[PDB]
Amino acid sequence: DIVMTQSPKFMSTSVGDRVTITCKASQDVSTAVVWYQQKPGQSPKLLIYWASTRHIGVPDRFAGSGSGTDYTLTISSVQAEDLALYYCQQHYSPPWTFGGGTKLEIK
Amino acid sequence: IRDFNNLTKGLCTINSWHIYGKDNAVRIGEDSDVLVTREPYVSCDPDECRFYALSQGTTIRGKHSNGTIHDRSQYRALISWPLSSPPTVYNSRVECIGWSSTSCHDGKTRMSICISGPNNNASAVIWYNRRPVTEINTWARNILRTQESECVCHNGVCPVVFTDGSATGPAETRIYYFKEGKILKWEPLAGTAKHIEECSCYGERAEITCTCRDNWQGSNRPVIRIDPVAMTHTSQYICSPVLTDNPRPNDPTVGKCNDPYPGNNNNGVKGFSYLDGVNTWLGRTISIASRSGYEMLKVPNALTDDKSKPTQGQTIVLNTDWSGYSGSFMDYWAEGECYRACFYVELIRGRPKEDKVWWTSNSIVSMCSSTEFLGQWDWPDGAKIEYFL
Amino acid sequence: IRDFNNLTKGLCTINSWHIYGKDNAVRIGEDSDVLVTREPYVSCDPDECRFYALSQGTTIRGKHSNGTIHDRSQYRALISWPLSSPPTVYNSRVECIGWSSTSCHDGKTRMSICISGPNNNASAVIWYNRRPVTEINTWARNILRTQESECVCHNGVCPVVFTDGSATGPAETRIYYFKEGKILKWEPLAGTAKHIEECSCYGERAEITCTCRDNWQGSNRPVIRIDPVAMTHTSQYICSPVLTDNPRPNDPTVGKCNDPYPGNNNNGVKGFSYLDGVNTWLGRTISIASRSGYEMLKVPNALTDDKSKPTQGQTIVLNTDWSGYSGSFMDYWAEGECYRACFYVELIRGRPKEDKVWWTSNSIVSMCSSTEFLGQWDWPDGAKIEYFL
Amino acid sequence: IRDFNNLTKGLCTINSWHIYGKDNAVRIGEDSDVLVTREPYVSCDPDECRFYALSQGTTIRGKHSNGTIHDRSQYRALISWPLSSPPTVYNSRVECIGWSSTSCHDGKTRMSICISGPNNNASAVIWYNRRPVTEINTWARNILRTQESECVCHNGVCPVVFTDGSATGPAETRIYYFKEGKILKWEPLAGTAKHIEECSCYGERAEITCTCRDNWQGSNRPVIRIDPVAMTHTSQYICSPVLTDNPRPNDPTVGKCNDPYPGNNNNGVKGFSYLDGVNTWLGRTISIASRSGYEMLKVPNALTDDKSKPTQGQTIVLNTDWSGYSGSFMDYWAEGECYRACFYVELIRGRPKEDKVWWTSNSIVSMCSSTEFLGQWDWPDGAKIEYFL
Ligand SMILES: *[C@@H]1O[C@H](CO)[C@@H](O[C@@H]2O[C@H](CO)[C@@H](O[C@@H]3O[C@H](CO)[C@@H](O)[C@H](O[C@H]4O[C@H](CO)[C@@H](O)[C@H](O)[C@@H]4O[C@H]4O[C@H](CO)[C@@H](O)[C@H](O)[C@@H]4O[C@H]4O[C@H](CO)[C@@H](O)[C@H](O)[C@@H]4O)[C@@H]3O)[C@H](O)[C@H]2NC(C)=O)[C@H](O)[C@H]1NC(C)=O
Ligand SMILES: *[C@@H]1O[C@H](CO)[C@@H](O[C@@H]2O[C@H](CO)[C@@H](O[C@@H]3O[C@H](CO)[C@@H](O)[C@H](O[C@H]4O[C@H](CO)[C@@H](O)[C@H](O)[C@@H]4O[C@H]4O[C@H](CO)[C@@H](O)[C@H](O)[C@@H]4O[C@H]4O[C@H](CO)[C@@H](O)[C@H](O)[C@@H]4O)[C@@H]3O)[C@H](O)[C@H]2NC(C)=O)[C@H](O)[C@H]1NC(C)=O
Ligand SMILES: *[C@@H]1O[C@H](CO)[C@@H](O[C@@H]2O[C@H](CO)[C@@H](O[C@@H]3O[C@H](CO)[C@@H](O)[C@H](O[C@H]4O[C@H](CO)[C@@H](O)[C@H](O)[C@@H]4O[C@H]4O[C@H](CO)[C@@H](O)[C@H](O)[C@@H]4O[C@H]4O[C@H](CO)[C@@H](O)[C@H](O)[C@@H]4O)[C@@H]3O)[C@H](O)[C@H]2NC(C)=O)[C@H](O)[C@H]1NC(C)=O
Ligand SMILES: *[C@@H]1O[C@H](CO)[C@@H](O)[C@H](O)[C@H]1NC(C)=O
Ligand SMILES: *[C@@H]1O[C@H](CO)[C@@H](O)[C@H](O)[C@H]1NC(C)=O
Ligand SMILES: *[C@@H]1O[C@H](CO)[C@@H](O)[C@H](O)[C@H]1NC(C)=O
Ligand SMILES: *[C@@H]1O[C@H](CO)[C@@H](O)[C@H](O)[C@H]1NC(C)=O
Ligand SMILES: *[C@@H]1O[C@H](CO)[C@@H](O)[C@H](O)[C@H]1NC(C)=O
Ligand SMILES: *[C@@H]1O[C@H](CO)[C@@H](O)[C@H](O)[C@H]1NC(C)=O
Ligand SMILES: [Ca+2]
Ligand SMILES: [Ca+2]
Ligand SMILES: [Ca+2]
Repeated sequence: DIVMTQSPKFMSTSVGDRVTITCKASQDVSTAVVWYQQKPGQSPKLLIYWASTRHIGVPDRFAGSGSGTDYTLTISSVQAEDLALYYCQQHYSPPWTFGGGTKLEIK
Repeated sequence: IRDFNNLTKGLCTINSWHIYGKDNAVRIGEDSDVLVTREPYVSCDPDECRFYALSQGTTIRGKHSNGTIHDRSQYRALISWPLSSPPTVYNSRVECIGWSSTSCHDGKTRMSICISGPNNNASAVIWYNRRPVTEINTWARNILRTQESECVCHNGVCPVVFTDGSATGPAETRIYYFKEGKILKWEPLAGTAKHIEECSCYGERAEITCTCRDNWQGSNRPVIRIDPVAMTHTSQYICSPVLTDNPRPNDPTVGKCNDPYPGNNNNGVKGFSYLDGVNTWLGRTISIASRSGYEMLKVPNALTDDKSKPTQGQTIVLNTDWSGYSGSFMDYWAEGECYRACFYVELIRGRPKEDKVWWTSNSIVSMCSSTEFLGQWDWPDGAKIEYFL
Repeated sequence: IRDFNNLTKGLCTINSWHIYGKDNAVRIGEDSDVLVTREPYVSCDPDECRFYALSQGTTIRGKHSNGTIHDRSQYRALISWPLSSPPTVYNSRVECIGWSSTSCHDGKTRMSICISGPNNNASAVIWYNRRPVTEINTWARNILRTQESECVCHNGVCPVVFTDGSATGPAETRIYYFKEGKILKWEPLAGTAKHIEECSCYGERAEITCTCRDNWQGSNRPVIRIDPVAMTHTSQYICSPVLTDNPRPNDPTVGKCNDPYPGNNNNGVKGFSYLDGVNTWLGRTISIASRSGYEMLKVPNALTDDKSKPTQGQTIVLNTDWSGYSGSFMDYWAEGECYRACFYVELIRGRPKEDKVWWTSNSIVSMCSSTEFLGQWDWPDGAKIEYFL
Repeated sequence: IRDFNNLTKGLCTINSWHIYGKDNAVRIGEDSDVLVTREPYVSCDPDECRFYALSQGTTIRGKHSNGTIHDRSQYRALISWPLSSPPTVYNSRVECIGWSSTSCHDGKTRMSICISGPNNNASAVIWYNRRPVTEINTWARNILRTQESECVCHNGVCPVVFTDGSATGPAETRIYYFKEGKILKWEPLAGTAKHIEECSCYGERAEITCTCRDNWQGSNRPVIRIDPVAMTHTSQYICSPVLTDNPRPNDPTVGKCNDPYPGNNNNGVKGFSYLDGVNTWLGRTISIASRSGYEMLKVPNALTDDKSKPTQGQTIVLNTDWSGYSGSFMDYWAEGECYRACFYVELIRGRPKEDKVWWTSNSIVSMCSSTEFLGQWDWPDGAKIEYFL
């Protein structure tokens, strides 16, 4: 199916800077990428769909970009409370396939 | 009728919608010879209303339906078949060859325009009265496209909106004013609209209103209002926070009358609206990310008010079912004090969300206004992707 | 119209061609009931243009399509179906029974001629107004044949070219002048033309021009120009070095106006040309040895100049795709200052180059002139011989 | 036309026959939806000639075609479809329900008669102008039957021959004279004819001539000549030794004008003849024991001479191919000095000689006269009973 691939898997940035998570698909996914964020010990929250459209109330510092098979999620002014697992997910054809997550550690 | 049509009435009050036509194309085409189509619409002669759509040159069941996700090829043609029959190999009629069209009846006979060719050398030839009258070559060399719903005429003049150039940027939109298949005049897009795609139009009281698609930055829709008598136009966006393109950001509280509403970029769906003061209804997908479901909401003064919110509504396809392109048409030769607003929804089926099959195809639901407040039902395409396996 | 047609206009300027009609017969006939045909053409009534072809009495998919490489049998018939529908069992109309035809509308109704029989006792019966009026028995006992494209009429007189006798030699060609399905007069071929087969004709300004096939020694095509008013004709060959039969030798630098151009012997393909001074366009296969590809070249004064070379051109079917028979037709009852030149290409499919299947059949592409210079695309039959296995 | 037809002309000279229509029903019906029929015929309106036949309520390929050897059931109906189309489920039109029919156009509209019911309580209802006008119950309680080819009218009067009673004996034949679907008068068979079955009729110069079938002792055919103006008739047999029923004894040298020619007993086939002095042609199977082949022989004065032998002839179906029912029709509304004699042959296929399949069905060949002497071909149904296995 479309196989979503995330690497790196652990990332660190200090408070205030940018980090940019990379996610990649196995075939043209035609800008159908969703990004969830799963805060440690909580449920996933939908951050961005169609690669850039932020959902109701996810702050502008979170910005999605991407095209073809390459997508990337950026967070600016990393907050201490931004520590979490970030998953990308294709939403172009069933089954919906998620990337393996990337952990954000705050340096 | 044997005389040109003049848009002398205004809309009728829209207080709910009633079913006008239903295809059932894909459910019947599982055993009969139905053609794979896409980009449907409906258009009325003085004499009859007929369903219109772009065909793909194969039947759903034949092996050549593999690959019909593709938009334009040289086996697409604009066909016509009777209201609520499926588009059969045996009862369809080809109006022209091409992969983008518009067609309308001026009162005496009808204009049909098909566009064709490679993306860098496309042509439009305008058929008037089942004979080719005029042709127009490409002007910006990048997929010359047009309406995908009917054009509207007033005293022989039928404005037609074409776009040539990027879908991800500035493109070259022009309004052409044909009469008897000849070009009277044409002009560039003028107004605050940033990009134009697949306009859905209707006319009343000597003015033609088109609701279109901003594929480059809008989630609110551009409106073009054309004066067929002076042959001029203006463009703006629907002021309402009830955002109606798809995909879209979540509806705000204040909209944007002169600019694209920001959020989804480089995407869209064809859609329509009856914009008539308090009598305004808007159509939109129920889903924000996909072509599923379809509702009609009454949002009074949506065109001009940046705080317009719905006050009545109607569900046409449930969000658990697929929808697709929508557009407007009216029976201008219907008897009576006003015009009955009608619309159609394209119900897309197949690739890419239902990839278990290799075709993309669709069926039609159309509704028309009533002044009664009628009960609502929903209207699913209806086929089971599992019986085609 | 209710009055005889008179060819009172001249051609329009041909500055590129635009698609008029496309069948998609073989791609649709993989799942629907399309009839196996061959030798197509198009012809217009005052009222409608319809596709015309010789049928073989079986559908592509039925087991009886095995063997349709064969040209003439008693299950062939000349049928008619609406412009750009496939020739379906259910929407076709038989004009007569036979294996060679010509048909044309004189303005009041139409003439259709089918030829039939054993190769040594063939007959032609001329149908006027869907009733059999006159018949003609064979005169040289060896496959009486005729046009395979429409005849052209002027004030009720419709010249029709027939050949009876060898295809590998001298044969007996006669020009017949019918009116209301009766024989007014007939004459033997007169001119410098050595052999005549399958003429493609059009008329303008009271003169009928036929471009034909020299099956016995030509690679350049015989032209017959007929005067329907005095009922006389002359024949010559196209002077141009742009050789247009197929198969053909490689184009020379000086052609031959009064003789066959030497090289391929005992073979050919039906083909057409609009011969109008500087406004001259010629059609030909792109391949020299086979029916693949099809281009239209502007070769000014090709008829009279033995050094005429192309000055503009247009690719209609790529050389990587199959073409076949071509011929001319015009909508004489189209409104306007001049006549729009049109043509069709037969796209043959099946045996013998694609022998994996046991049928031979074909589909249609037709184009008509424009004065704009329009972008070109190519137009493949489109089916995959592998889905019929 | 809008006025009653009057048979004001005589026959044209018959000097050979030319093909008028060919079906190819069974070869096309191997892949398309053709209906199983039997007992075909052809009949002309002022407007069009159409093929007519008795249908069996199933398509050749569907499983319900098993058992259609059977003549009469309540799923048979008299249908109509355009000249030379196959009798398709989709282009056929039912004129009435029943298992024996006759139909004809009086000039203003048409009469169609279907007979139905159990063999001991059969009814005929006469449809005039697609509405049921009159009905007639059985009179001898044993399979009321009628023509199986068209009736002929003169000034509104259309004589129709019915037989009720044994097919192996004396039966009750009556000539009915309808006008506008009402019974003007009727009379019993009068003449020297011993039994009457399935008359084939034509009219010229105000007299209607029917050639029929003696199922009980004849091998020569009964002739009934009717005067539609005085509404009287006489019957006799064809005097000629060229015996034309089937099966038949070998042709003698002296025939029998007033009696059955003795030899085969209790069998026959429907057949026709144009009886016009020296201009007389007779049709017959080539085989003496079976429905195979079909030839037309010129036998001058066959009606009156008991030594008439053929002087010219024409082979229509080879003896190595199947034939079947034949009958006459003429286009009475064809323009010109005389009437063109036409006929059809039913080409039966299936059970019982080709029992490998379980259906019986048929196709049509029709020919019409010419004054030219045209070359002859033969005309096979054409299907291979082996592709249906
Ligand atoms: C017999 O039939 C009659 C006639 O049909 C039935 O009566 C009708 O029943 C309808 C359903 O109850 C009713 O429609 C509703 O009317 C209200 C007005 O009071 C209108 O606001 C409703 O529209 C909103 O809600 C629907 C779902 O209920 C949404 O799909 C729609 O988009 C509207 O909500 C969204 O947009 C609004 C404007 O921005 C927001 O305020 C709202 O938060 C919401 O936003 C989210 O969703 C969007 C996508 O869904 C998304 O883009 C956005 O970003 C947010 O996430 C609705 O139209 C009819 O008015 C009523 N008609 C009559 C004549 O009474 C009756 O039920 C039937 N009877 C029986 C017994 O079955
Ligand atoms: C947008 O669309 C427009 C409009 O279509 C495009 O512009 C057009 O582009 C055409 C292709 O470039 C162009 O056609 C050419 O015009 C020239 C005149 O300058 C003409 O000579 C060309 O014809 C020869 O070449 C073609 C292939 O290019 C051959 O197939 C053809 O047979 C001609 O060559 C043969 O015959 C000649 C005469 O004897 C010989 O001189 C020549 O050697 C050659 O002979 C061999 O080949 C024969 C078989 O192929 C064989 O029998 C013989 O024996 C030899 O072996 C060609 O028509 C249009 O004029 C041009 N039109 C316009 C309005 O500009 C444009 O490209 C598109 N734009 C984009 C961006 O895609
Ligand atoms: C180009 O086309 C033209 C036009 O078609 C061709 O010319 C035509 O060619 C026909 C065939 O040669 C020719 O027909 C014959 O005409 C003669 C008159 O001279 C006529 O007698 C012939 O009919 C008898 O023979 C045929 C077979 O040849 C039989 O099937 C038929 O029944 C006739 O014979 C039987 O009945 C006769 C009368 O009783 C008996 O005398 C005879 O013995 C025989 O009886 C037996 O057979 C019966 C069943 O078959 C059975 O019931 C009986 O008991 C006995 O057993 C035949 O019609 C055309 O006249 C001629 N026309 C023209 C205009 O010339 C030409 O060939 C073609 N050219 C080329 C180059 O191919
Ligand atoms: C149509 O409307 C124009 C003005 O919009 C008017 O001048 C013309 O006469 C009208 N014609 C008809 C037939 O209504
Ligand atoms: C069409 O469908 C087949 C399977 O039905 C698939 O394997 C193939 O790649 C598809 N595309 C084409 C051009 O055949
Ligand atoms: C047609 O043309 C002939 C001369 O070519 C002329 O005499 C005749 O009157 C014309 N008739 C019509 C109806 O144009
Ligand atoms: C028809 O096709 C078959 C295979 O489908 C072939 O073997 C046979 O010879 C062909 N010809 C005839 C008359 O069957
Ligand atoms: C038809 O014929 C009858 C006599 O047979 C005659 O009296 C009658 O007036 C004729 N009518 C027409 C319209 O020919
Ligand atoms: C019909 O055909 C089948 C075989 O196809 C045969 O065995 C059966 O007896 C026939 N009759 C009926 C009524 O089924
Ligand atoms: Ca948009
Ligand atoms: Ca040649
Ligand atoms: Ca008998």
